[PDB]
Amino acid sequence: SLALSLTADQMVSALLDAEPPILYSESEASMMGLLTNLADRELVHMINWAKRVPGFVDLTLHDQVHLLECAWLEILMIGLVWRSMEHPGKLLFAPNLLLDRNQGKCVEGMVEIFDMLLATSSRFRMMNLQGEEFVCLKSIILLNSGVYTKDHIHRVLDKITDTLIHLMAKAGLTLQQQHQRLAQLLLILSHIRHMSNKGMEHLYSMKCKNVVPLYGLLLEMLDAHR
Amino acid sequence: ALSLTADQMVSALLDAEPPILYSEYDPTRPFSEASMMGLLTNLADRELVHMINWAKRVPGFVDLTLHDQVHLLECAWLEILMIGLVWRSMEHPGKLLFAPNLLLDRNQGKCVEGMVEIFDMLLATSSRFRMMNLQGEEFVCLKSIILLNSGVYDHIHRVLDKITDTLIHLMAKAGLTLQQQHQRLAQLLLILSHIRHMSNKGMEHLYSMKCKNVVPLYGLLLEMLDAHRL
Amino acid sequence: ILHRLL
Amino acid sequence: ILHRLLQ
Ligand SMILES: C[C@]12CC[C@@H]3c4ccc(O)cc4CC[C@H]3[C@@H]1CC[C@@H]2O
Ligand SMILES: C[C@]12CC[C@@H]3c4ccc(O)cc4CC[C@H]3[C@@H]1CC[C@@H]2O
Repeated sequence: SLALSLTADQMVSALLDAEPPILYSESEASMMGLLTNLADRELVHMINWAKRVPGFVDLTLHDQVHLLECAWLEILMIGLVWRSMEHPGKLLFAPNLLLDRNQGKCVEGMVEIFDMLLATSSRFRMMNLQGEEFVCLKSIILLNSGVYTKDHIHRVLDKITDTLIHLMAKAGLTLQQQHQRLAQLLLILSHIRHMSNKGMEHLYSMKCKNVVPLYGLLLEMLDAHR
Repeated sequence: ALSLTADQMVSALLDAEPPILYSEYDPTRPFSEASMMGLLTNLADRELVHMINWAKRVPGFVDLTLHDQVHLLECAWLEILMIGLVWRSMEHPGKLLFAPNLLLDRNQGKCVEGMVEIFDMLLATSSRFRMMNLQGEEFVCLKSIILLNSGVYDHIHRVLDKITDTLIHLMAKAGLTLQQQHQRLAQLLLILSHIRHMSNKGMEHLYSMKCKNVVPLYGLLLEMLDAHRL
Repeated sequence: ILHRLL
Repeated sequence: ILHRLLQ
């Protein structure tokens, strides 16, 4: 299982190379139609990316499915927060769809979710989050979020922890600073988990109220949270 | 708080721990959905009063405005109850020790609509704590991290940095290698993502029990649930 | 109530 | 669908 035999540099390289492309987009109903049309196209690329996360294709088909059903909206949100880091006060859903906070209000219940995403963006900006850190965090979300619902997965997670620490050591942080930064980063995943659960309720609500029709892949990933 | 050493930090946290409370379990009648939810909410409501006193004793917490204290406890209360429940349950495989007179297995969870899935997640977390050999000194650090972190999105961040230093010192003093220290720190903090998840699912559950008039919610518990604006 | 108890 | 795209 050469996943477990990767150096820190080789793990970073593999994650950088696995990264999905940035896709483009195009009332309450048109805005939701844009965002879910975007999500649904991104999900297809997320499946490819997952298969390139070292260690993921070592898992059974069932476990792969489970990890992606659990994690998909976290992974979309952490991508969105990353893209938006350099646009204080805005969410870069796509290069041609850059929404300010007040456009949140065009959709019922959406502004509170935009506020949480913008606050996470702001936190990443204040920590000066690096791209190499970001691809580790995203892989940790895939492997961690459904793992408790296994040894191979914990050993892969440990290697990604070693990789994060390697990046911080290389950047010249003291040991005390590396441990502190690793904690700050991992504690953000708790906030991402919270936003995903809120966003899943919201999506389900927009579906029920026929604000937006949901089709295919997106609908099945929503339905998995039942 | 910022000038405490790691050893003073751990003492203050262990010193601050709330008591284990008893439920009002009455073994003379069968459980119904309503009576089991009654027991659990009654217990929670009594624990919340002790949680408030415990938070005031968490170094750094009383330095915040009353508004910020209220927000943090509103955000974190159910995560804190759950982590306490998972900790109490560690040495009872397959059961949840809600109270010493209320030790429930997953089949008793089935008594309340939708609770069994949440019992399963709690049992899984309790098995992870056991597999990791989570120590009391680590549990109190994790519990303080939940209180300071869950609603934080600069003084808070400094106290959180101090708790990280404290966890690392604990691991070092226990003889873990430098690499084992960071690996463990990560495994501990990644469990907080799962506790957050269970808290969100538990809050939706409690809200549905309320909206279906299964159990009356009053006072502090009612207000802490309503704070989540579901 | 929470504000009062704090 | 997810099953199929994963294979
Ligand atoms: C799921 C939602 C629509 C799709 C949104 C999206 C769409 C594209 C993407 O790259 C990220 C996100 C994160 C926020 C998601 C939203 C949160 C609530 C809303 O219903
Ligand atoms: C909130 C619930 C009732 C109160 C329960 C409780 C009550 C006391 C306690 O110390 C821990 C917990 C965790 C699970 C909580 C439950 C999760 C769903 C249910 O509605």
